[PDB]
Amino acid sequence: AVPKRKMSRSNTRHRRSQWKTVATKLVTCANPACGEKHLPHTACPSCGGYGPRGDRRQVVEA
Amino acid sequence: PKPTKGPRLGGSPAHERIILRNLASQLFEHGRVVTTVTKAKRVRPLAEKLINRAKTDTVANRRFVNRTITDRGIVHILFTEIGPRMEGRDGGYTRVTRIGIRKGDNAPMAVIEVISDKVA
Amino acid sequence: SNIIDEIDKASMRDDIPEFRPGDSVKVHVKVVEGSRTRVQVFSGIVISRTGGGVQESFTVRKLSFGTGVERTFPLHSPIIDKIEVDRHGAVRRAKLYYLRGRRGKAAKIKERGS
Amino acid sequence: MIQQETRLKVADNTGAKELLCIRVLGGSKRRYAYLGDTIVCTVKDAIPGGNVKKGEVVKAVVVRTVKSHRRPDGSYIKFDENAAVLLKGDGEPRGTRIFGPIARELREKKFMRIVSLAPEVI
Amino acid sequence: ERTVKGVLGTKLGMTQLWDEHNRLVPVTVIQAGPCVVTQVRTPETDGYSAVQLGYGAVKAKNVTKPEAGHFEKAGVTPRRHLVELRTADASEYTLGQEIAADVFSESDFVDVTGTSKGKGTAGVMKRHGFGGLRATHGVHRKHRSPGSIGGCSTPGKVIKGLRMAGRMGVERVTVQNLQVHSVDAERGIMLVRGAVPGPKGSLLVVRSAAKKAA
RNA sequence: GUCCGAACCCACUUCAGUUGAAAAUGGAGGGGAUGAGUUGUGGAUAGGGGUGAAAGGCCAAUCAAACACCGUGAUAGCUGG
RNA sequence: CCCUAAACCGACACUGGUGGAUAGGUAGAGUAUACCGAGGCGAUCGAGUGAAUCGUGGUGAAGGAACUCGGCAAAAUGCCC
RNA sequence: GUAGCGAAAUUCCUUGUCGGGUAAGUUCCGACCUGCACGAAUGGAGUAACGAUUUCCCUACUGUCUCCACCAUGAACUCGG
RNA sequence: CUCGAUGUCGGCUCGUCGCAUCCUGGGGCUGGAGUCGGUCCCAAGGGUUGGGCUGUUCGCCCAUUAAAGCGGCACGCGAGCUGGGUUCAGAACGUCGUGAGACAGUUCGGUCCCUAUCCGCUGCGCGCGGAGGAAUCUUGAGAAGGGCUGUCUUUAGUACGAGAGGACCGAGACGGACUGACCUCUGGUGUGCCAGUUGUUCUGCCAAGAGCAUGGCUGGUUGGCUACGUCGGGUUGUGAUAACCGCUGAAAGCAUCUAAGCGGGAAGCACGCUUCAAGAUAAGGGUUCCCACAGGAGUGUUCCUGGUAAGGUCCCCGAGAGAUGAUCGGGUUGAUAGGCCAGACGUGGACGCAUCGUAAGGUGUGGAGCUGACUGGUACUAAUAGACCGAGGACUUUCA
Ligand SMILES: CON(C)Cc1ccc(O)c2c1C[C@H]1C[C@H]3[C@H](N(C)C)C(O)=C(C(N)=O)C(=O)[C@@]3(O)C(O)=C1C2=O
Ligand SMILES: [Mg+2]
Ligand SMILES: [Mg+2]
Ligand SMILES: [Mg+2]
Ligand SMILES: [Mg+2]
Ligand SMILES: [Mg+2]
Ligand SMILES: [Mg+2]
Ligand SMILES: [Mg+2]
Ligand SMILES: [Mg+2]
Ligand SMILES: [Mg+2]
Ligand SMILES: [Mg+2]
Ligand SMILES: [Mg+2]
Ligand SMILES: [Mg+2]
Ligand SMILES: [Mg+2]
Ligand SMILES: [Mg+2]
Ligand SMILES: [Mg+2]
Ligand SMILES: [Mg+2]
Ligand SMILES: [Mg+2]
Ligand SMILES: [Mg+2]
Ligand SMILES: [Mg+2]
Ligand SMILES: [Mg+2]
Ligand SMILES: [Mg+2]
Ligand SMILES: [Mg+2]
Ligand SMILES: [Mg+2]
Ligand SMILES: [Mg+2]
Ligand SMILES: [Mg+2]
Ligand SMILES: [Mg+2]
Ligand SMILES: [Mg+2]
Ligand SMILES: [Mg+2]
Ligand SMILES: [Mg+2]
Ligand SMILES: [Mg+2]
Ligand SMILES: [Mg+2]
Ligand SMILES: [Mg+2]
Ligand SMILES: [Mg+2]
Ligand SMILES: [Mg+2]
Ligand SMILES: [Mg+2]
Ligand SMILES: [Mg+2]
Ligand SMILES: [Mg+2]
Ligand SMILES: [Mg+2]
Ligand SMILES: [Mg+2]
Ligand SMILES: [Mg+2]
Ligand SMILES: [Mg+2]
Ligand SMILES: [Mg+2]
Ligand SMILES: [Mg+2]
Ligand SMILES: [Mg+2]
Ligand SMILES: [Mg+2]
Ligand SMILES: [Mg+2]
Ligand SMILES: [Mg+2]
Ligand SMILES: [Mg+2]
Ligand SMILES: [Mg+2]
Ligand SMILES: [Mg+2]
Ligand SMILES: [Mg+2]
Ligand SMILES: [Mg+2]
Ligand SMILES: [Mg+2]
Ligand SMILES: [Mg+2]
Ligand SMILES: [Mg+2]
Ligand SMILES: [Mg+2]
Ligand SMILES: [Mg+2]
Ligand SMILES: [Mg+2]
Ligand SMILES: [Mg+2]
Ligand SMILES: [Mg+2]
Ligand SMILES: [Mg+2]
Ligand SMILES: [Mg+2]
Ligand SMILES: [Mg+2]
Ligand SMILES: [Mg+2]
Ligand SMILES: [Mg+2]
Ligand SMILES: [Mg+2]
Ligand SMILES: [Mg+2]
Ligand SMILES: [Mg+2]
Ligand SMILES: [Mg+2]
Ligand SMILES: [Mg+2]
Ligand SMILES: [Mg+2]
Ligand SMILES: [Mg+2]
Ligand SMILES: [Mg+2]
Ligand SMILES: [Mg+2]
Ligand SMILES: [Mg+2]
Ligand SMILES: [Zn+2]
Repeated sequence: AVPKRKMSRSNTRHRRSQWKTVATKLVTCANPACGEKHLPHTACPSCGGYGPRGDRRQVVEA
Repeated sequence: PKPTKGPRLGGSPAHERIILRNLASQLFEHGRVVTTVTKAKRVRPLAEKLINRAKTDTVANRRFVNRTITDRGIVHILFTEIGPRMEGRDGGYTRVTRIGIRKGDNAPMAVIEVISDKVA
Repeated sequence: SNIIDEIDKASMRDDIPEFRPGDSVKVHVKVVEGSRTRVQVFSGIVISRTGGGVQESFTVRKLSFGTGVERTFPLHSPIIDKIEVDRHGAVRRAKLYYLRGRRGKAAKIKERGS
Repeated sequence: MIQQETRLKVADNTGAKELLCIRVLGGSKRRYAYLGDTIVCTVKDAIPGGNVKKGEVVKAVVVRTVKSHRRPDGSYIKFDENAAVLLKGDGEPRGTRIFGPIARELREKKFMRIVSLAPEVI
Repeated sequence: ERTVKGVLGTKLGMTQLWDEHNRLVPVTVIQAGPCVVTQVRTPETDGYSAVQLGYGAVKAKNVTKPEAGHFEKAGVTPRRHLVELRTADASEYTLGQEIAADVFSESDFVDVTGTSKGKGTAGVMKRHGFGGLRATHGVHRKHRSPGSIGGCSTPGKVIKGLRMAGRMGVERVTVQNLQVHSVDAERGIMLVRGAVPGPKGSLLVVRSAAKKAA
């Protein structure tokens, strides 16, 4: 099949506006010495650590 | 252990078997490995089965582990270092932690690593 | 769950002899004949045991009048008066489906401890 | 299960050796015949000395199916060849003898003569 | 308008029994557990007669304040599920009353209602029994096609209600006239002769047979 | 100008492709496979002509008369503007 | 320097076409096929996910051409003595 | 219009008629001749062997079908380019 | 009307509609002993088979069936399939033509593309609204599905009939087809599990194994999915009616089913059964929870910002869910998944050792070893840590 007619501006924009992305949320690193933003349930790219303030564990050597 | 339900890694179940076995071998070789989320979570059960089998050291057990792995050096590592490291552990010999994503293809990446500290 | 199993224990029986596929077995099956009832003996070779609790069942193959007849009995069925073991076979398979296409000397089973 | 074009052997001594199911009696659109079901057959092969000729349309009752048969007590019965027994149009055998084992489902108040002539009712 | 007895339970699975005629009967095992009357609906206040039953084990940290207040007014401990039973004898039910599987006897016919197992997006050949096309004889990439879906310039449209592919399963299904085989109330177990909708662990509503029996 | 069968040459059936991987192919089979075989290099035949185990086939990816340029801004009671 | 090609002929870094030489081991009659050697590659977007559906393979109770224009496709058969 | 052949790759009527095959055969095969409109090197009638030719039948064999189910995969589907 | 293209036969698939009804339901008249019929009134709810021949429609035939209805929808349906027929180029036969060629004569062969924009339709979400914000359970305006039928037994050899023959109205049992759910049973599957085995390469070798050859090929096979499987379903009924049968009864001193009125009367109509359903913007109802925040402008406060309550989402572990969204469960106060331990299922006797045999191998130790989904335990691993959204006494009017 082929598009019979050129789609109107209103309809084209109605469909196109739904092509979008949500913002990445980010969470503050539990390490007091780092305090950076990292993905939830993900090792902090700055400190390379994971876990709560108390039981922190190194994950990435960075 | 349990099969993978969905489509297999590497475009073929035989290749998935090869991938999982090599990935477990590399995990045992290096202690830790960054291997994306799905591969790590699929290799975890096999790796823990192998570690549990290696927790008790007999010639028959070493041959059974060598059925997998197939690198006797890695078999020696598993039966000498990893095995005795888990004398008191009742399972859970490995852990997986997410790292981020790959820029090239947005693969969610994670590191799977054998437990290092002694339970006692 | 184990609730299913404890319910099954009410239906399971206890007087079942121990046997394997490959063993010669006479099953004393109760047959209803209108007002009458009878015990008819089905003698044959156990070719399969599909296990599991009260669902356990076993298949017996008989050669009668040049034709093979296979009967599948639930191991805990109340229609079975009793089970007799004649020979203990020496087989290598859990399911003796290959005996379907064998007759004569090629269809006979070695005895246990031979 | 016996459907149209299924070829069966004969447990009678009428001389017919092989039948071809032309129809399964018991209702429209009915697919299969089981132990004790009546079928319309044609005689594909017959003994030269006999009272039935090849190409004759007859009625038979199915005995000795190969597939399986369940019974209300949860047991199953299975044979190694699809057989049938010809009838005289009133529920009675055409032949005077029955060959091989016969299913118990024939003794559901219906085929008393066949069950009586049966060498073995399993 | 009809008086219905009812109880809530969980599908534990199936097994098999032998009845007194030595017949093998498939039985579904329903943990027809204790249900409590959380709320009674009357024509004066609600406009119809029905009884709301509870049933279910719930964690104290997973029950919210509105639910906790509802159960506190009912005077009972919180339950996971809440299902109503449209009965014309709702009045005879008092708030917080105890209901157990022994509400059904050894040979009552019942109707069992549950949500069927899901199948995802199913094809026409599966969710409607469509006969597709042949496997050979030139069939061109349409072996499981739905065939035609209408006529021509008249009506130049697809009629409403035509059966096509879609998501099948996970829906309210009631299976009727199942004869209860046995009830053991001291542990809340019901053996019902038949197969009931839903996966193991689903919630089931066991009501008196609407059509009484066969 | 035997038989079976790879290479090689072919193109019978089927499926896929059919804005293709490909302006004719791919997968699975299939015919010939010491012969009227197949193939490399160079050469010869040219447009009312060539060549053709002959289908009007082929003659530089559309041949009941190639292509290019010229007569030429051919002509068209026809269609469009 | 490429050269049974990503460098030539195909508009492409194109599942096509392209003449000759060398061409080991085991199973095998074999230059078929399977796994290997000398040697060379991992293929030029990926990561996931049990949807329908299409393509490509696999298996199947009982029946066995009732399919269909037609046994189309598939299955069976298959080698040596 | 002879030999021979004929409802034929030719027969309109036509599913001619009879016979065989099938439970049922507008096709088939053997006959009849009433050859619309056979016929003797545009050869007549036959013919072992040969045929990816056309047609009919038997057997074996099977997802062709009764009646589909399930498995794995390249697309489809979600995310990044 | 369409030639700057409206693709032309039959089958397949999917239906939908009409009734001029094939079956099943009801009723009159019969040239209606019974049994059956044949007429033509009602009636479209459901059902209306599989094959042989032919490209066929048609038609004939075989075997059934309660019956094998007739028609419309571009002689329904080729951006759904089929290409056998038709209607291209090849060739042959007959006939016609001097010939090139022709033939609603025949014969063999013969390319058929499309990634869906709009409406339509099957599903599934996001948003906003439902005059505060929420959580749960609901009513049903309205919508959809479902509606088939046989045989036998009994009434009863009763009624009827000269006999032979053989009922109505009821009662019971067992089926076919269709269909919903489902996996206990049976069957199938099986890229997991166990086992055997061929060729070959490898782990130095023995021993024990690994890779590849379709999972190399075979024998099995739990879970899941499924039908060929097992459970259930159609109904028992209610109301108003069709044809029709009536009651009372005039106009018309009688009569008349009708003019006043009342009653019977079908699988059809509407309910009964099942399912969806308040976007039913008419946005419903019950029960429960949270609460009169803060700061600005302001012009009756208005309205815009900001932090919250009840509550919810994101994220993570999952499956009873699933294309993706969604749905449901769990998230340390925790059994959600994996692992671990035990069991069951499955396979069928591991390695090692002993012993027997020249050897291939046999026996024992030992229902061994291995082992997924199923079951029960167990925090060993990961469900860290955190963010974000979300009312304000909630517009106005009148009542009480
Ligand atoms: C059996 O009747 N059916 C319905 C017809 C038909 C059926 C199958 C086919 O395969 C073809 C045809 C028509 C012809 C038309 C031819 C024509 N030409 C010969 C003049 C033409 O004009 C063109 C063109 N390029 O325009 C073509 O295509 C053409 O050559 C060709 O190939 C054709 C086919 O393929
Ligand atoms: Mg729009
Ligand atoms: Mg699976
Ligand atoms: Mg991929
Ligand atoms: Mg492989
Ligand atoms: Mg077992
Ligand atoms: Mg099909
Ligand atoms: Mg195909
Ligand atoms: Mg329109
Ligand atoms: Mg030759
Ligand atoms: Mg070449
Ligand atoms: Mg060709
Ligand atoms: Mg094609
Ligand atoms: Mg040859
Ligand atoms: Mg030259
Ligand atoms: Mg020509
Ligand atoms: Mg050319
Ligand atoms: Mg010219
Ligand atoms: Mg001039
Ligand atoms: Mg001009
Ligand atoms: Mg014009
Ligand atoms: Mg090279
Ligand atoms: Mg190339
Ligand atoms: Mg190039
Ligand atoms: Mg050799
Ligand atoms: Mg090779
Ligand atoms: Mg090398
Ligand atoms: Mg190279
Ligand atoms: Mg490239
Ligand atoms: Mg997916
Ligand atoms: Mg196959
Ligand atoms: Mg199998
Ligand atoms: Mg089969
Ligand atoms: Mg078979
Ligand atoms: Mg056969
Ligand atoms: Mg046919
Ligand atoms: Mg047909
Ligand atoms: Mg073929
Ligand atoms: Mg083959
Ligand atoms: Mg003829
Ligand atoms: Mg003719
Ligand atoms: Mg004839
Ligand atoms: Mg002459
Ligand atoms: Mg001449
Ligand atoms: Mg001539
Ligand atoms: Mg000649
Ligand atoms: Mg000749
Ligand atoms: Mg000849
Ligand atoms: Mg040829
Ligand atoms: Mg045949
Ligand atoms: Mg893909
Ligand atoms: Mg993309
Ligand atoms: Mg146009
Ligand atoms: Mg009418
Ligand atoms: Mg109809
Ligand atoms: Mg209607
Ligand atoms: Mg006709
Ligand atoms: Mg119609
Ligand atoms: Mg048409
Ligand atoms: Mg169309
Ligand atoms: Mg054609
Ligand atoms: Mg055509
Ligand atoms: Mg001739
Ligand atoms: Mg002439
Ligand atoms: Mg043709
Ligand atoms: Mg499409
Ligand atoms: Mg309603
Ligand atoms: Mg509406
Ligand atoms: Mg099970
Ligand atoms: Mg099985
Ligand atoms: Mg290798
Ligand atoms: Mg093979
Ligand atoms: Mg299973
Ligand atoms: Mg009167
Ligand atoms: Mg009157
Ligand atoms: Mg041993
Ligand atoms: Zn940090």
